[PDB]
Amino acid sequence: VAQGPNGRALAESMNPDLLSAIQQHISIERYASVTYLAMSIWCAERELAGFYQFFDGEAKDEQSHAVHFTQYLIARSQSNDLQTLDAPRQNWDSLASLMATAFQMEADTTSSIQSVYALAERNSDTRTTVFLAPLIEAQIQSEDQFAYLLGRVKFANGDPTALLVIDNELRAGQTQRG
Amino acid sequence: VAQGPNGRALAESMNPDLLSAIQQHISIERYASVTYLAMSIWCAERELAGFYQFFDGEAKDEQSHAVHFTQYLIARSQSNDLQTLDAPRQNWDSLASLMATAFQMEADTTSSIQSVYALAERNSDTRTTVFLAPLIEAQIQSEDQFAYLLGRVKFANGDPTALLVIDNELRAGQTQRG
Amino acid sequence: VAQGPNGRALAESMNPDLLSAIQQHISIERYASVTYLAMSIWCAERELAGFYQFFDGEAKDEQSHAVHFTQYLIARSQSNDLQTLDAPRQNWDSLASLMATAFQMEADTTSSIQSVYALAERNSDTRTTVFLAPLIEAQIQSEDQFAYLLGRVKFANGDPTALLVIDNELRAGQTQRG
Amino acid sequence: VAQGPNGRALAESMNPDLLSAIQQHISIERYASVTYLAMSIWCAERELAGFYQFFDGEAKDEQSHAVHFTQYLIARSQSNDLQTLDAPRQNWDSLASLMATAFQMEADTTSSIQSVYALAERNSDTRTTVFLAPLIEAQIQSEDQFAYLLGRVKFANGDPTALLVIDNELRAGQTQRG
Ligand SMILES: [Cl-]
Ligand SMILES: [Cl-]
Ligand SMILES: [Cl-]
Ligand SMILES: [Cl-]
Ligand SMILES: [Fe+3]
Ligand SMILES: [Fe+3]
Ligand SMILES: [Fe+3]
Ligand SMILES: [Fe+3]
Ligand SMILES: [Fe+3]
Ligand SMILES: [Fe+3]
Ligand SMILES: [Fe+3]
Ligand SMILES: [Fe+3]
Repeated sequence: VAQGPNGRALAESMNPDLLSAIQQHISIERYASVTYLAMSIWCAERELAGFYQFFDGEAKDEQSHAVHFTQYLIARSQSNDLQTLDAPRQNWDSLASLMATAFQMEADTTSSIQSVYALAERNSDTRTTVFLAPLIEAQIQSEDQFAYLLGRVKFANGDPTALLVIDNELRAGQTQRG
Repeated sequence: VAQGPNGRALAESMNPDLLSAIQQHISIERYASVTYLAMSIWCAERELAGFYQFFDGEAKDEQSHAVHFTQYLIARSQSNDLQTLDAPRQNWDSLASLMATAFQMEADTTSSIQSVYALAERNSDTRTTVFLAPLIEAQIQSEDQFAYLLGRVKFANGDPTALLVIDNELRAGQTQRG
Repeated sequence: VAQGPNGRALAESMNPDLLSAIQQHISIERYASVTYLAMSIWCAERELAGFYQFFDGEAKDEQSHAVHFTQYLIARSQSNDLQTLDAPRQNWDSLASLMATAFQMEADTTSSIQSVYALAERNSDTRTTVFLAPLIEAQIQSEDQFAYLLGRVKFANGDPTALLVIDNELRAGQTQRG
Repeated sequence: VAQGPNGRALAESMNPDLLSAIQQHISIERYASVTYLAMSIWCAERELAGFYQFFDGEAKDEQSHAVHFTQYLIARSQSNDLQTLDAPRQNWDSLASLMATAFQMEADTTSSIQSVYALAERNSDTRTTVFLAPLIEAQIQSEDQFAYLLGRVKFANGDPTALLVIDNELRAGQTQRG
């Protein structure tokens, strides 16, 4: 039995380029987490308590997703490399602009997973493509959800009354089409 | 004992014109079903999740109504003839215009039942007039319901804020006067 | 953020050939649904009440599968295009011949999904291949189930007594190997 | 306030021809009851215990239907006239022949109600047409049920094994398509 780079027994070696791609994807999820924290704060500063609660939860969930990837590297006997985390964006001119950034961040998270998937496919690392499939499935639902929240906020057309109604929906947990 | 056209024992023969009228009415209900599916999709595309849920349910209910008619033909030992189904309308300029089409479709469904009823009356097929009576009763309630939804949406006068409030009513199941 | 063809925020563009393939596959599932309805009627006309109940349920389930695909297109910000639906086959000389058509229809449904899968793979649309995987898994179970029902009916060798016994199995919900 | 022929206060006079038609229809239902009793006995004599139990129940139900009509005449302040009851048929060469007689008797019961309905319509006695409508509705279900039992017995094609299986269905209460 051989030992992997993190010292555990090695079931199958992993290409270094794929390892680097997974490590950078963990950074993407960690950055999405702190971005959602920054969004939760922006919303709290404007008394949008439902949006604040929603994004506070999204920040915790994104961190959980990042940790899920760290556990996969442990399972593959690969080293983790927790990286420097950039400061998030913290200023937006409107809730609609913030929700646009949130949607783009969710789509960019999926793009990063897709890139890891394609590299695993090129390397015939089917443990990794199988591992990623349910995460891509979850990303489809998150993209559908964030397109719903963004589109509903844009429908409000900047009317505070409509934005208060949507804020109360989010506080109640009404956060997707259902 | 004689055998009916579908091969079962025949309680009483049915005029071929009335049979054709029932078969075409089944098509009307099947078409209403796919129209409500198209409406549910249009609403989902615009994040009107309550209207989407409402019309998704109406599509299933209209299909159930169609199947109820197929069972009546079986009970009368008559052949069914499931027909080609036209593509539904799929584009509307506004929720108010969609709800107008929905109301007209419900009224047109009743008109079709009324036409079958009148033909059964002319043929003294009292099994069929008796069978249709509770369906007409249900259509009165559906017309009242769709006049309520259409009128409430028109009252909103295209204001997104009012339409979000009504959307949330429908998501909660608040879909008639009560 | 860009807008997709159905107007929602677009996470990732979809090749038009793949969109057309998904739209036509929705038609395949809708056609399977109305075919199972026609089969349920054929069975009811011959007092095969268990087969009638089974196919009545299969018709509703196939429609649900079609709607599941419409929701995926909404999630991808793609337009749906609900198509004209052909009339189903409605005449069979025997239950064995009907079950053969049912099996072939289930296998043909899988073939259609496989074709969409292959096209998504060629386009590196991993959202779609991931989305389709559990549906293919479900199709394996449906093919196993319909091979079981067809084979059990063929084992009966046209004996009414054996067909009544199997009919009662289906009424009781005994519809697969288990 | 006027008094009706049975001595009670009279809400609305009834044409004597319609009264006679209702009184003779009560005889039709009473005769159906004793016919089902005779059928239950024929089945018991051949150890078809499920068919015996089914027809024993049908005899009681048909009597209840007859009494329901006697109550309507009381409600209309009309006299009842309980008539001589013919002896039922008691001999059949086969279960299939008995079930054919049973189906014809059910259809003949509906025909009798239809004839009363048509006469009430000609006399504009809308109390009576309204009273009869749910009874015609129930007759549609009974005709569907007896076409199912007759057709299933004919499918057996005289095989004792198949007839034992159907007999056990009836004992279990499995008496319609469901
Ligand atoms: Cl805004
Ligand atoms: Cl509107
Ligand atoms: Cl067969
Ligand atoms: Cl027989
Ligand atoms: Fe994530
Ligand atoms: Fe995310
Ligand atoms: Fe309807
Ligand atoms: Fe309707
Ligand atoms: Fe399917
Ligand atoms: Fe299928
Ligand atoms: Fe009766
Ligand atoms: Fe009867």
